[PDB]
Amino acid sequence: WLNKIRAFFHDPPDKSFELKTHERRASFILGELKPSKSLKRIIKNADIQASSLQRVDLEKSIHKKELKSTFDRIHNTEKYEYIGQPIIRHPVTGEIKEYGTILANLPQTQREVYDVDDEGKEDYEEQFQEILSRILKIEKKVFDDFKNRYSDPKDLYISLWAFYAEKLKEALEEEFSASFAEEFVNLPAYTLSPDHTLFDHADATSAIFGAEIDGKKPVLVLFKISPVQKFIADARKEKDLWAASHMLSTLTFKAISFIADKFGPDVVIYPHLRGNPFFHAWLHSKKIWEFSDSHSLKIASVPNKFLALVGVSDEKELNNLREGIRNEIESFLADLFDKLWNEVIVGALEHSDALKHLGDKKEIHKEILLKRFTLTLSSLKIHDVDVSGSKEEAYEKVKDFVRSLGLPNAIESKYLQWLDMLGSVEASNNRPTKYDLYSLYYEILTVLNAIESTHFDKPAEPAGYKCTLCGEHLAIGGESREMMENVWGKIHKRWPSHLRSNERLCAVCAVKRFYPKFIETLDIFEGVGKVVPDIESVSEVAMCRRTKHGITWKEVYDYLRGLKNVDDEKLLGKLENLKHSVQTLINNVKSELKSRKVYPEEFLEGLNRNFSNEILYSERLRDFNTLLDTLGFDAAVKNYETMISELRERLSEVYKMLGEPPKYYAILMMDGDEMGKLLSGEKLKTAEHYLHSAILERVSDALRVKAKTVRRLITPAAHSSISRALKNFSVNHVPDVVRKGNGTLIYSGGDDVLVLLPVDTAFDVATELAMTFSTSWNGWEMLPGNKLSAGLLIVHYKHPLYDALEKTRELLQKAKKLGRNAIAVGLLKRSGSYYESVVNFETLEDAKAVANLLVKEQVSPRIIYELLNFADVISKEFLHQLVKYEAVRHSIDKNLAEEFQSVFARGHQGVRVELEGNDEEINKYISDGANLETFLDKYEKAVDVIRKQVRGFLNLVKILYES
Amino acid sequence: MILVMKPYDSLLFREPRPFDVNNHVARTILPLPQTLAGAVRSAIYVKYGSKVKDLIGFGKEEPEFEILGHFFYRYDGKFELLVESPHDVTQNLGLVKPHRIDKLGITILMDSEGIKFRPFNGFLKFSGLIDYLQGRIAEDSVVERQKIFKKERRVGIALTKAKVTKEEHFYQVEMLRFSDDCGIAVWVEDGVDFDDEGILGVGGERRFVKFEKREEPECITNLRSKWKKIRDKINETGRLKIYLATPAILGAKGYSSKLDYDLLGDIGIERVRSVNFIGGKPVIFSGWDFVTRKPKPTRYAVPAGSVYFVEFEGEVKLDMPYLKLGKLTKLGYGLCFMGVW
Repeated sequence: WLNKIRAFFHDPPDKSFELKTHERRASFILGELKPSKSLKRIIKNADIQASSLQRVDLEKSIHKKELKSTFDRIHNTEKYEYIGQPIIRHPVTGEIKEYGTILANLPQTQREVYDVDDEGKEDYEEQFQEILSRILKIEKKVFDDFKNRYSDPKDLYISLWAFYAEKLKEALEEEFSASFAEEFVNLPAYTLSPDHTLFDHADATSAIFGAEIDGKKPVLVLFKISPVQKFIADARKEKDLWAASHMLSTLTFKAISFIADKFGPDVVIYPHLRGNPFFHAWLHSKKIWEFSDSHSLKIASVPNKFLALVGVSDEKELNNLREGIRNEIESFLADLFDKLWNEVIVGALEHSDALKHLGDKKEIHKEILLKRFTLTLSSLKIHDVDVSGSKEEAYEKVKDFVRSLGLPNAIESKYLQWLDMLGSVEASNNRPTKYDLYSLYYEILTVLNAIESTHFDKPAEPAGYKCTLCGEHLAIGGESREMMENVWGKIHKRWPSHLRSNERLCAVCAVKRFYPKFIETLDIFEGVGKVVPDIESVSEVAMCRRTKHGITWKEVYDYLRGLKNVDDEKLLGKLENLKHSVQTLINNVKSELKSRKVYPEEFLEGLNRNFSNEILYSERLRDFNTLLDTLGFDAAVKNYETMISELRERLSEVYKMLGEPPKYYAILMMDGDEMGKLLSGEKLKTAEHYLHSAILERVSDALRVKAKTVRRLITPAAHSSISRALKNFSVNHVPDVVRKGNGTLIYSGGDDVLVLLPVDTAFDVATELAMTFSTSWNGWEMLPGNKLSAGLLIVHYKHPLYDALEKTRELLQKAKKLGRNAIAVGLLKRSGSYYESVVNFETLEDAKAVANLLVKEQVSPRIIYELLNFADVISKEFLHQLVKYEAVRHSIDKNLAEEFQSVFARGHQGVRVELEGNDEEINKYISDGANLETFLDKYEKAVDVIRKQVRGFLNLVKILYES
Repeated sequence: MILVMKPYDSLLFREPRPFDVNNHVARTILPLPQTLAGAVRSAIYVKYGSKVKDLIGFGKEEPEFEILGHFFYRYDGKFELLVESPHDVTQNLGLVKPHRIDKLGITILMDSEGIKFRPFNGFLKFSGLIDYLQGRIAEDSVVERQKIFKKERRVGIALTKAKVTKEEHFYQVEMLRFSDDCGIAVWVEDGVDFDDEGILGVGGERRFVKFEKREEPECITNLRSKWKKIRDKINETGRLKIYLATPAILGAKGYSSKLDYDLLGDIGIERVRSVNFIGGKPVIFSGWDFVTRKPKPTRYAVPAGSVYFVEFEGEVKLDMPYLKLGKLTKLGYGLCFMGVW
């Protein structure tokens, strides 16, 4: 661990200030733990090999002098050549961010060059010296505090890795300013190639050194747990969905935590564990930090697959790692199963003949549960390539190794171009390194992993009665109908708040259902805070939509449940009437239910705040039997009949003002747009977008030409930077954006988002997120700056959850297939009409403009139906004139008709058509931009595309006009 | 012999989801071989009474008469037979072969035009099956799924006494609407006694067909004739390919996809150098035993169209262009053609 610490602190944090005393400053900061000579050499080799794809910049072409771009101008003009002040480029988009605050606080001088034998620079030198000394003092203070806090090398290293950046930022905020600290914590590791911060390079160096220590060969490992989508798909209530997501997240986190504990937290590239709420929870459970975010721990953040780079000695170590991962996961699941069995199965049931008959079937059920999931650990061993001899000889040898494998033409060509550009640097130390092939090693791993996910290897079960949820696993007692029926009735009677009488569960479904009752008792989440959310029915989300007065029905129901107060007092007497009616109905039901003592008394006692929000719906209160069923308790009372009449009259006044409780909601699932393509390098730009400012000018013509064309590949530091950006988007931005939209976030893992929203604010949020995923620099915080594909569904609260999830997944897949970078909006009413359309994100604005025009009654809402009728006989030659005539005829004239026509033209332009044949070419142009008009002009069909474009644009206009 | 089974209307081979009072929805899947096997067994048993109980295998999980497999068919100018599209064919109708790079110690199964590919959904004409087994997939030998059948949806409601909707009496189902002149065809071993014409009720919801017994077509005889050439080519190359035409239960005690070499040894292969299995999602299925009137044990089966790439030392000694695999073979499972890769 001490070696790990030295490797991590191999560079000074202010390395970009004055490179002359970099090593001395780093040694002073390290102090007593300063590395020895051999350790210094090893760490130097690792740092050289870390991001070597851009660490070979020794192009002393301008007057045969090496370039430099540090903040200091005292560097000798003979050996060194000054180029400017450091900046930062985005690791993907290459967006450039300046350094205004630090330059402003920097020693103010007018001499651009301040050579060692120059004039008017002594004051500048003094200011530089004092600034550097103060910064070094702050860094030393922070590091010394961390060293004093912890004693064990491992724990100290872990705590440093977790919180050194934040502690230093907090200390340096008071140094000059908060902006000074914010700009300072993001200094690039190397000024020549500033595609990442210093800390990312430091982490990559630490990981590489850890892998290479003691002669252990490096090897990449990708771990994936499948199947997934089916597991989430089968659910009934929102609590089941949350439980499934949390279960998968904890299952992945078990393996991730085991790997981190075995070697170190930095060995995991993606997901970026730094700042993950589960990571903070594990730190708290490790008795290292007191951090525990209860609200954050609710969300499922850990994705379902993880990548790591570890050093090993032999394949036996790989087998031992597989065994350890499997043992950890299986032990966790087994203890969960035992908790459910002892707490629930033996709880409600007794020593009756059912338990004796069950007996050994518990073993079969447990084995069924344990073997349900498949874990794949695909490992690709790194292959050291001989780079000894001349630089040209080493480059030739590595190229031969690349070509010897045998690969399709495109991959070989792109990697050979990358290798040639890398070797183009004119120096005696341009010998390539193994990690320059990193981008290859990763990609070949991924494909391999997919194959290793095919095999199932499931157990065998006897005949019996299945489970109503899955339908493929034998329930707990299925050999005979009577035992199934009586045991499930008994367990339902014991816990009426979890399942109904007509419900038979397999082991998996039972564990999933009772997960909310076991999670707070789990060793990981104990002492952290609230884990489960409060929303138990999606009708709550439907009622979360803003009303006309602004008092959404969630607050109104909250007062009835006795959980929250109500700000408005216009219908306070109505609130008392509803509360009295609810209390009287609950008390009357409590007398009858307790009379037979069928349901547990605890449920009846908690029914004061556990009354379902469906009672707030007027239609559910048609009859006493309907109200009893809505409450949940099975019907199988003249006074209660009068009570229902009084409650219905009381609720009538409330519904007359704030309206009926909305019964519709939106499900939104967003996925990344095939990040594998960008990781392979098929989406990256040329290396010119990743130089410092204009270094291509101060270099040889051949190197400039090569860097002008060859697309940059990916180094481990760049990969860590991308992963941290993804973490920043997923953790620090999505929950806040959703809370702005008054929605509910279920599972936000990496680039996957799943949310349930009120219909009133969905299309706005779906737009805003699409912007956040495309921003490259949100202030001083990085963001992915990529594209994503969305799927949105609007449904009433009656359809089954499984069908809704399946339909939403299908919509997302269709949007992805049609060309990505789009959203497949879809409305399904209770009747059965399913209006779907795939559109770009900008077209939502055109639809919003048209809907606002219609709601304001500036244009009559009758043009829509005429246009829909005329769509099937509409061509390009007629459509503009027909639309203009119809807008003139069916509006109040003025500029409103022209504005409506223009907005309609734009909206119809922005629609993804789904024809037969060469739809890939047309859809790509449609997502491209203005090329859609030109390509469609020369298109073969050129008519059916228009016929479908207008029909799609009218469909979601109809959807939006509803709300 | 084959049994051309033209359906009168849509059919429903229900998924294993329970038809609970609250869970009143249903979905159809592609027809499993065991359903057709049960239908034929019942059709023979009922006509000839209890005297044929042994032949039908009453009570037992397997009969005595042999059912090879089931293909789809259509009447596009000629009686054409179609099988499932193998998973090794790309959308560009390009084959996929392993390219194991021993330098890096990997066995990547990347295609010939990249390391990423998606399987071609559709059906392969039985006429082109020989060419596919020889690795010469044509361009007109495949058709898509939607040209044969499209799924349709239906709703149903049980009325109360007079005219209103009875409580808990709503359901919605989904069935297979075969196109015109496009039905199923069951392949039965020769020598089993069966009536010529008539009707047969296959699948749930009591739907029937117009089954008619016919002799084998020319395609199967051509494949059988060229099997010797295929076999000697495989022996020369040493790289044998196995393609599955029906789901298989190849797993040992405890279902699994690990193709055990013991079954392979019976075909004449001495030493199996390597096995490269490409497939898809497993198929979970369980039937409804009539004798006990109870659901059968659940079984996981390798999906149809999975391909096994095997390099072997020795000689294939089979005189037939196909080989049975796994258990429940008589019902029509585990039908696998063998070709050269």
